[PDB]
Amino acid sequence: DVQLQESGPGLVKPSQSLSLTCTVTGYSITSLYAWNWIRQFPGNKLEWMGYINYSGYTSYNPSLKSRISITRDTSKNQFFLQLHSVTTEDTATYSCTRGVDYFAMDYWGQGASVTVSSAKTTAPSVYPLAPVCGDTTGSSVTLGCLVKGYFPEPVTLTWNSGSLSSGVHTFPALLQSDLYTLSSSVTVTSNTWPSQSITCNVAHPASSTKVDKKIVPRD
Amino acid sequence: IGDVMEHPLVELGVSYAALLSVIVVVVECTMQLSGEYLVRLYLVDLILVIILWADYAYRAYKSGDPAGYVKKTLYEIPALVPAGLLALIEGHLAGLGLFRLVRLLRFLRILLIISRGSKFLSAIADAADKIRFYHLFGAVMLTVLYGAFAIYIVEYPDPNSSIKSVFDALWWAVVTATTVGYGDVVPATPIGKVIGIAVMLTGISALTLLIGTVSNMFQKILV
Amino acid sequence: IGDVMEHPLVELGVSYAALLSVIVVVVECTMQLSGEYLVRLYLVDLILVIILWADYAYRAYKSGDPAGYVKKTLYEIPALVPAGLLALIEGHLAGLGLFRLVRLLRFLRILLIISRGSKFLSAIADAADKIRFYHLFGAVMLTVLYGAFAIYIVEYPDPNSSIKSVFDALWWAVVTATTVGYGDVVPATPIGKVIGIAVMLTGISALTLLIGTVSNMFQKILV
Amino acid sequence: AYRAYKSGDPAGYVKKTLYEIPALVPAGLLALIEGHLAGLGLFRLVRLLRFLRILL
Amino acid sequence: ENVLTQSPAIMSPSPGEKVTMTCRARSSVSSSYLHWYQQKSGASPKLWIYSTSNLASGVPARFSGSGSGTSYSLTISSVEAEDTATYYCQQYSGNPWTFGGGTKLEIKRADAAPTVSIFPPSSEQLTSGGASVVCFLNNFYPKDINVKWKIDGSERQNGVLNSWTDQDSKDSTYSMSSTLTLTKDEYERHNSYTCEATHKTSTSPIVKSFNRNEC
Repeated sequence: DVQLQESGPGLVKPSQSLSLTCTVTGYSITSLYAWNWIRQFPGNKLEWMGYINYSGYTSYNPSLKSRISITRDTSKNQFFLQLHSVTTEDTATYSCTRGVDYFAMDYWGQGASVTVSSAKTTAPSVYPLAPVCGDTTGSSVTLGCLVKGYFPEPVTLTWNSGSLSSGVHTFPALLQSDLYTLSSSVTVTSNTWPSQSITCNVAHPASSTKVDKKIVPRD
Repeated sequence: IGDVMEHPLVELGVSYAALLSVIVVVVECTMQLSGEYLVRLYLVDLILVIILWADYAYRAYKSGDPAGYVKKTLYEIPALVPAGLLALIEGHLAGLGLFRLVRLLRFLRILLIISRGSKFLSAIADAADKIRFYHLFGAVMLTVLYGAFAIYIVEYPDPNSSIKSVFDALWWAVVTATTVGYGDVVPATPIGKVIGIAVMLTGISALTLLIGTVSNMFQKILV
Repeated sequence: IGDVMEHPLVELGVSYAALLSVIVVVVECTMQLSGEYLVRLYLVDLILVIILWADYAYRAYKSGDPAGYVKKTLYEIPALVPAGLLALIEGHLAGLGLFRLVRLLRFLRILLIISRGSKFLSAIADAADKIRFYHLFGAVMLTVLYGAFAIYIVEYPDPNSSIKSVFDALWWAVVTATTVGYGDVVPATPIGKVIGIAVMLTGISALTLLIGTVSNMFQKILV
Repeated sequence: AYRAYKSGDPAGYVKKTLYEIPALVPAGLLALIEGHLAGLGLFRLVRLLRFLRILL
Repeated sequence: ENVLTQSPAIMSPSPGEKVTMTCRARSSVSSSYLHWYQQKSGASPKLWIYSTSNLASGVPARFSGSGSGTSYSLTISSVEAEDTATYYCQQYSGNPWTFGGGTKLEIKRADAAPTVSIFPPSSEQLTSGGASVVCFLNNFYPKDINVKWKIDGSERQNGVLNSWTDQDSKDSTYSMSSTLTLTKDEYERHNSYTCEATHKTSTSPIVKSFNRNEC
């Protein structure tokens, strides 16, 4: 019945302050419990960074102690994370959780990816992968969306804004040089399409790119 | 325009929108600076602290007894000590992620507070309604400062700008914000003035609440 | 801070809290001085008396007849004399610890007062609601004075501070409090200014009620 | 424009905007469509869209 | 840094089977400060068990947790597809909180071949001046599979990007896409493009294909 939301730059240049703003809703950060920042490394390691509680007293993690600074804005019900001079290693997925009794974290935010790099943030092009010209394998029909050449991660992709999620497979973005590529397949019923319309909705925050591309069959 | 449209009211009406726009920006970014809920929310709530500690200490030296003043206080105000202990206990419960208990104490506090009081809630309120003034005092004197600072930047250089000291720039800002405008310290830089209009626009409007409040406090000590 | 935390906004934000704090003290102790319910409650309610006696006397010399003015008064205002006698009688009852009777007379007064009146309670009210203005006038002009006095202390010494006379210091205080700020009399002592901000903060906010009230009296003689 | 130069990215600032504020674009299109209906003295339909707008 | 160690590192249980995990700490931890989270592929962790044995919210009773001191254990009375994930324990003793290395857990499924689908470049892209041929290999098991691109009968390695979805929750299978990307020129110079999905399921591979000359 509650939710926190990470938000901020998805990319930061080596030795520059990484910043984040978690805005919680459905509860007050000044009523109780501790609100902390948890980052997850590429190896999928989980490292607690530190917190700030209802009373506003901060507890950081020793390792980050000289760089980290958790603060908050009681007014808007949101606390933030600040990391001085990040490095290639600080690239991870930062997220905010709510520490409860005995510090069990019950509410985790969406999780926010943050890449540290000199590479320039680039926008993706997305194409409609509409089936071959006569691939009647059966009563099933598969279509796809190819999103390529973007930086940094992540990109968001849904089908029909989401009113379509059964028979969908969205492959992990793969990194080439300093550009990512990602695709997604979605299987409907021969009768389901092309009768009713199906659309690929991709969005790449960093490049401020949002595009909904309709999958029409062609010639 | 009732004469084949006037030329003058063409190349000027858009030349003024080019001047106001400056101010509107300067103004706009000043309401942002002092609006930063992270930057300003700590700078103020801090300047406030240094106001009390640096105050209380003085009301303490005027007594010869330094700590003497301290005891006299913990004494005349009994609750100030059992409260501190609750704070320490709540905090040690908190530090241990023992929020369930913290839930308790915080409530077992309200009770303990209501009981020992009835003319007490007044002393707590009149005290809270007091730090709030000290808060405002900051926020305002803070926006004033900017203006002062800003006038410094674009005035410090020019020959005999009157605005030499950084303090001198504050004097101007304050005298201006209050609408007293002594005049002993005016910009002198055509650009410093463009800014002066914003410091005025801001500093006055801001200083107003202050005086407005400082003026309500007075209609109470005179009644 | 979004850049490995800024150095400038460190050693200055605490340097300003060291300046405001001064004012806050000066201000704080001025709201105490004029707040002393023993010191100020008599100095004002007295300055008030000397305002009337020294006024009435003048409205009395402008008539050639000194006592002539006195009779004309005891005459146009009949109640002023039977009242005085009641005051004397109540007081002789009081002086004798005969408060039971005093209880009486005080009540036998209210009656006697209601009766002889209906457009009378207006003349008594409009009179009371009148001395109240005279009270405020003091309280304010009094806080003004302090500022003036205070500016004197830290300004009288320095070479050609403009603030020579003690009166000259009042001129400054008044002109400032009204926000008119002629400027012919500015501090000149860096410290005298630190104080000026408080005299301004106070004097204006205080002078405001005055004008505010003096401005309500006017919207009545013009209606 | 100024809050846009302080970002180095001129148009960069523009997209970031059309993005953070989604409604700003479907609104513009409605404006254009209402206006082309208007320009044609097709006010009956304009009546509609304007209302089908309030709902939306 | 009271480090927690989890075991095993990977775990491949089968639908219906029982199974246990382990989390051991350098120092001792208070049983009430030990928690487990269940991180499903591409989502943030969910509190699964707090204070050693107390099941968090929506967690089914197929789960359970117990232990104390410097050794705790998370147990599933019976695994089920929806169980594919990684479990991390969390402790609070010293100043720094700490998580285990997690324990992946993939369910074993009935070997089932892929369902290949191939897509030519999109009229949109070709115009933009490029040509990627996407070939999806969906819902198959096991993970280990291999695609081989053949342009005009000749194998191509030059410029092929592969991506794998982690194990599927519904059916516990995997999927995969491989995109051959030629320039618009090289593309309109060859005629047949085909991807061959070789896999454990069969001796000969499944194969989809198309010739640039469409209807």
